[PDB]
Amino acid sequence: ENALFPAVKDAIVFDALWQQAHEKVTALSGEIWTDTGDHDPGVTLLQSATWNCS
Amino acid sequence: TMVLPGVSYNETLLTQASNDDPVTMPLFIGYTPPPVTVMQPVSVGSLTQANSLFGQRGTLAYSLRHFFENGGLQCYVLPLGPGKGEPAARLQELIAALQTPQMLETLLADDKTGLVLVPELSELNEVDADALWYQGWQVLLTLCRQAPQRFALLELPEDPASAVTLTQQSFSADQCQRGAAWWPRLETSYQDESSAPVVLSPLPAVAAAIQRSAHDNGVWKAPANIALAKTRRPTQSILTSQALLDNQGVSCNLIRSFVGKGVRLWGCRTLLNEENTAWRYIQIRLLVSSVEHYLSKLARAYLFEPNTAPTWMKLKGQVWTWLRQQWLAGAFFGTVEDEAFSLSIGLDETMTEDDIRHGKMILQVRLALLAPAEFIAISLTLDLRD
Amino acid sequence: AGRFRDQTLYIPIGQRQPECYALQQPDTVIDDQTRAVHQFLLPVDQLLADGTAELAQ
Amino acid sequence: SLLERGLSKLTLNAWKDREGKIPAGSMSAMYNPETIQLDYQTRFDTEDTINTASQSNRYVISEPVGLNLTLLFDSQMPGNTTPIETQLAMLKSLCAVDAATGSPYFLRITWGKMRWENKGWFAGRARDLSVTYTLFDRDATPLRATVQLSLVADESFVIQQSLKTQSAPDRALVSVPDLASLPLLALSAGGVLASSVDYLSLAWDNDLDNLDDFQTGDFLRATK
Amino acid sequence: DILKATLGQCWAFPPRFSPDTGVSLTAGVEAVMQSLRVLFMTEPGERIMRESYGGGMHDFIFENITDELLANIHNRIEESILRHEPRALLKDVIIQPDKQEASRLRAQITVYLANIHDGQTLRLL
Amino acid sequence: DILKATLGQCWAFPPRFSPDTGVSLTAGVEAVMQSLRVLFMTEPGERIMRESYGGGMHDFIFENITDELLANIHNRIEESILRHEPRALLKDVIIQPDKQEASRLRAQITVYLANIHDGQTLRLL
Repeated sequence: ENALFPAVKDAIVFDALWQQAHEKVTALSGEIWTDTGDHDPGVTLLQSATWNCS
Repeated sequence: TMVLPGVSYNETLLTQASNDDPVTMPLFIGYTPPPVTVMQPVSVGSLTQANSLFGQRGTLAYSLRHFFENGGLQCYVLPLGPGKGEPAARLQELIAALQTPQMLETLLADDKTGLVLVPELSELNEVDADALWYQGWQVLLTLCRQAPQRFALLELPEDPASAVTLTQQSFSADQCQRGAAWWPRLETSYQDESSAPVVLSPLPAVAAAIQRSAHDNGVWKAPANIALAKTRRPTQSILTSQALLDNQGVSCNLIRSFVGKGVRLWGCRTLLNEENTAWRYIQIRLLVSSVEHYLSKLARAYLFEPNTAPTWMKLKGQVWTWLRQQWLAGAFFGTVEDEAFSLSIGLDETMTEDDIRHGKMILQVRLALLAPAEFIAISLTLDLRD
Repeated sequence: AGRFRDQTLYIPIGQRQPECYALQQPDTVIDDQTRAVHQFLLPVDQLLADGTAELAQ
Repeated sequence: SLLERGLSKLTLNAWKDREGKIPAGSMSAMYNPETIQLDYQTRFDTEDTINTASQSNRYVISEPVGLNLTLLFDSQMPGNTTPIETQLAMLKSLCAVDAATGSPYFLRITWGKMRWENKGWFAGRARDLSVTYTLFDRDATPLRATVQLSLVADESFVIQQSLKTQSAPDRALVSVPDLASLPLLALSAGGVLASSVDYLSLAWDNDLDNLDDFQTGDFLRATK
Repeated sequence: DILKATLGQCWAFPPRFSPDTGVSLTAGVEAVMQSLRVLFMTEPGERIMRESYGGGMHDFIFENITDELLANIHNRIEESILRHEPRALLKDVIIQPDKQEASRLRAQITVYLANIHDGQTLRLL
Repeated sequence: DILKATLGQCWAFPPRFSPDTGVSLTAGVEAVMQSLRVLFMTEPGERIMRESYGGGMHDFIFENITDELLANIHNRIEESILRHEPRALLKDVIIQPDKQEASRLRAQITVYLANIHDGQTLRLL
């Protein structure tokens, strides 16, 4: 198994990806999309897309 | 020499005796699996006895295995005979056998069961199907109306606009009161002797959930919110067939599956689609017939007594004591006894002197029962406060 | 030797979402604004699906 | 009940090793205790953390289960003919240091249907014993005893290792339900093992293809 | 204006999209009430990689209003506002069955933004 | 298939040998039940260099069903499943004398793979 999985296992497990997405939206917007809890809908959409990306 | 006492090994079944609970006892009325008597009901105990009597493979055999693996305590089986074959002919001789007057002499002279169930009408799905479905229900709904305390367990066909035309069919109010349908047929985990799964009617899983949530929680609770044990999925969900949401027919019960929790029974509401008459809600029909079964047990203890006023008050004192204990056990609504129940035997309260000379003793019970929490109507208020 | 553990399976975002937004049946019950989030999720679904499609070629 | 109405006395069996390989003597004591008592106790110590975020207390050690039990012997009533010194020559012997090895005897108390802490027997050694003779005879054969036993838990190492493998034996074999997902299947596999089984290792150990591969009835094996 | 600043801004719970205005956004005090409808309409397990998040009110749907139930609803509401929404206190939650067309439990949840009554002696015996 | 993997494979308890198929092998869930027949048909001392291994049911063969016996059988079964077979829990062991042709004790041992009943108040006084 030349398989990359023990090599990339600390980069594909949805917490690294969610903090990369969350810092990205915190940088792009940030005084328009101010609340980021699990109760905003766009946060849920983005983290579900993050799960499909993972 | 003659005998060698030691340790042997055998697979005989010891068995257990009497689980009582006549009101929530199911009765399976399928054809005998291919030396029980051709008509007398047979007491099935554990799942080992169901295999030692009826084999492991069939249609009644998988429904018994799905009964005891869903938490069933005890079941009775009423055999009917080694049926024909060519299953469009077994399934119109089944209904024709249930219309015989010899069914009434076995259901009325039974006094051990209280849930009538024919699990083999699920085979009508393969197969006029509509004609066979309506005289499949209406034969079962009259055998329970006639019997003192029996409840039918019915089911809908899988295809919508065949299950729609069955609910939009005429049933009298007396009959609807006592019988229920659960719609989505269950895909079990049993093999069909090959890779493909066995699809059973939901009703052996329902009748095990009814008498275990009546053994554990009391018969007044609800038969719903019960996780079905050994089912993969219901065969059809309600998000793909918005028919049966038409409010024009008999009430139906939905079996669904959730995300964090498995396949759940998701309804308790009888065929009466009436908003005020409290003969919907299965546990209301099964509680008040569990009170019928005990109050008529101590009534006939005082039966061939005189019609004098001491024996009227000997009977109130025993009924008042028993009804007060069930109110303090949580079975009846009311924060005081005056609004929980009432008793009114007497000479010019219920009876008259013409009723006494014909040998009658008339006792009135009023009850106040509990309502389910079917809908939770959450509201939020901000309450500014500076 | 080869193995072929490959696939054609994809799960859209809208059924990742909980049961208070959508998964309602198609063009019968939703009301032209619950379809607006279906169209909001369409380019994101196909951009997530192109990785699966390229992966299987 | 259910068959007959004869009494079942308690029996005090003794060994020499921790296990059951070397049996010492074994007595059954007449005149059942009327009351047993087994006291559990677990010692906790409070965290005096400087950060003051939380109040909590650690688990240090669980004290062994101790059993208290009081007996009575009597030989002058005319059913009672065995002298009580032959019955107390065993309690005084089995609840003391053995001459062979220099240790207590690893007692095991048992009753007919009574189930001790979670087993059908109570292992352990004797912490305490006190006999107080109250009546005598002219030559003073005693013939009244009033014994006051007290034991500890001390089970064998083969029984304690067997009860550990019955809870999380490092495989899970988790069934999947309808409408399932691997973060939920890792919480249901992290409860069988109590080890936080970190869902990406589930899809690698079971050769999943796309993180949604299970089909409502197949099993997933979870080790550690 | 400062309540819109201190309490964060986020999207509306039914996502409304328009070509004229991009995303409809609830802000301030309306954002706290929007999050409380999210919590009790969600159910634990329905959000992937967030399985703690949910109100959990589907536990109580066939449960007989017998006042063991109304205490369980009071504690499930009070706990889930602690765990998942500490931006809004709790004042009181009053649960009543619906008098017309019963078997509906109505709960009014009152929050915050985050004396013995001596007069009754003159109206008693 | 996975039960055959997780639970080991071993030989059948009556050793059946054929020239066509070499050794008949019991696997999986049938292997756990095969080992439980081995344990209670063995007796301690009958296996050389393994003297702990055995069910020990020959202790109870002339012992009068008087219900001091049926507790001793319950504890000997429960202990020997702990010591020698921790691959299978214990559910309950029910012992009854045979009603026809007595002096046979029948024990049903139920294993695993490894609420106060409130309804009875409505049927009592």
